[PDB]
Amino acid sequence: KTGFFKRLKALTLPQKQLFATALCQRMLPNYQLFSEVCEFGDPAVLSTALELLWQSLYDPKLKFNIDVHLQRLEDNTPEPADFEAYGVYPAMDAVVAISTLLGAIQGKIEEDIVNISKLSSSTVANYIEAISDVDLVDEALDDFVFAHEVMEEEKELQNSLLEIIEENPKITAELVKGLRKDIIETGVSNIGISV
Amino acid sequence: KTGFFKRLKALTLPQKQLFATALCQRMLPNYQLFSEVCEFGDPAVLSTALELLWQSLYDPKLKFNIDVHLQRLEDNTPEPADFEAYGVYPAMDAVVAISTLLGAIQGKIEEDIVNISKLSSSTVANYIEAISDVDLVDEALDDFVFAHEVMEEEKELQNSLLEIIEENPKITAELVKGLRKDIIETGVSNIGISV
Repeated sequence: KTGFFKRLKALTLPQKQLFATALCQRMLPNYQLFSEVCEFGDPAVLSTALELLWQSLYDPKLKFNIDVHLQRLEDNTPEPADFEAYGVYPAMDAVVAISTLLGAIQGKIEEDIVNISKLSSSTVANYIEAISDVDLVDEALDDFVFAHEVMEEEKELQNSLLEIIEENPKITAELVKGLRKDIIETGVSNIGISV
Repeated sequence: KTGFFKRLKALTLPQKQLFATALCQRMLPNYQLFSEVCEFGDPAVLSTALELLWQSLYDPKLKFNIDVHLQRLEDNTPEPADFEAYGVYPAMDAVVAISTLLGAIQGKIEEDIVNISKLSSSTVANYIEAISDVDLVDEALDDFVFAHEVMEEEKELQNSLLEIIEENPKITAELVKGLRKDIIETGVSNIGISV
């Protein structure tokens, strides 16, 4: 088979944008949980941005002020210096993903859209590695990380998402709706958070 | 409905023993992973003990030297002072569960068998709480812990296991075999470890 990233890069811009939107939606619970527990920020800023990202995929007539959302997103991005709780990290990653995707859409920067894949997977590795405190490196570390079900799920979800998008030469309203509904109805983040 | 622990306590000794054996089997990957990564101990000591616990449920004619296994188990129980890696904790819990169950069988101590439930669930809470570093207590902490899919899975697996045992007035060979096969074929621990 061709490699995951060669396949991701072979997507059209709209296919990439769908993939990355779906991944960003999946991270939301992380921000929600952090915000509630650490009494920081406003999750509605992220959900509003998400709804506009979904609509951008349905509705070619859609226009909105990206910069104002980027600014609100940044205002709601926490500083790790300010929190002892680990949740600051996935929360930051969630808002920063949305910001990166909106910024990439604005600049038609396909690389950044593709890299939302790595952001999602790194959040999961960092979670696993946060606790572990092992001395492993390189392939041995990789195997150790993948022995954890949450990482295997990350891999499986990103692959399954890629497969459904790639079997469709163009994105369709039904495809966008169905992926959004699936992600939102599961309501479990890339690191297993549900609010 | 009646409470989980009232229902667990209402089990017969053999029903309890089955429940606890199944939970101990499920923890094995934790010991295996730690042992391999931290180059400590011998997982075959735990799997040998497990196979004898399974056989004890099939075969009323079965006898063996419990104390010698208890001693081998203790020889293979790591000291947290000796390891920086977090895995020492679930590994310890895995071997200590098996030791507690064998000890309870030897003394017909139903309480200790029932408490294998708490050992299993605490391993999962400690894993979640290890990373989190939150200030929450009491019910708020409980809700925070249950927002993590691994804990919800722990609850669901322990309930489902209890339900299948409790709907059978006595344990049967088919029941014991089927639970063992299910747990071993999944090969995912209470904290999501697969080797």
